[PDB]
Amino acid sequence: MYDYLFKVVLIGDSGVGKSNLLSRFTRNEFNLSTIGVEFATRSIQVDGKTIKAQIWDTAGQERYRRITSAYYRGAVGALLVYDIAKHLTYENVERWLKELRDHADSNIVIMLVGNKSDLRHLRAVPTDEARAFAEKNNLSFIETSALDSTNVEEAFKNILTEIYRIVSQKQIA
Ligand SMILES: Nc1nc2c(ncn2[C@@H]2O[C@H](COP(=O)(O)OP(=O)(O)O)[C@@H](O)[C@H]2O)c(=O)[nH]1
Ligand SMILES: [Mg+2]
Repeated sequence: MYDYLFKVVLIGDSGVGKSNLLSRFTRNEFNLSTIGVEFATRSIQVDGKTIKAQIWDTAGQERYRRITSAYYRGAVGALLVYDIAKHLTYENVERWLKELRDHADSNIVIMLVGNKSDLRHLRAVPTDEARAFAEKNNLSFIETSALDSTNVEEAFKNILTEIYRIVSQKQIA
């Protein structure tokens, strides 16, 4: 029973916490076997509507750039994740963002997610820097800790709400 079914993909370098964002949001689980791209669904309510989120994650193909255009196909949202404690994963955001815009559809809602906010002492990516990038690129932005749950619920509820608010206003085209 749902009003909308939104495919949202997690993308970002290996080891940034994509899988744990997914497990935290959909199962409230964290892990310190995956045979392919996979998904979990969670229904949320936004504005009196049931939004069924179909949240996709990789099997680690991003270790290679073995991420196919098929993965992005039909995604109306992406959580573009980096690790606040690994600047390279943030440098690589531009590349994923491109890969999105490209292989994904023009109206995709993209939320930039700096994960592992618990790793304060290793912070290599200032919040201001990532926020500024997000703002310039019309991305939403949030920092999460899948470990401590910090902002996980919010990150996904926010992107689903964004997608809902956008799509629900648009007549068929
Ligand atoms: N400290 C900390 N570690 C995390 C967090 N999220 C994920 N990790 C760890 O980072 C590693 C990669 O996590 P994973 O979810 O597999 O990242 P993925 O490769 O992007 O899917 C694992 O050892 C996780 O336990 C977090 O919020 N904080
Ligand atoms: Mg993973």
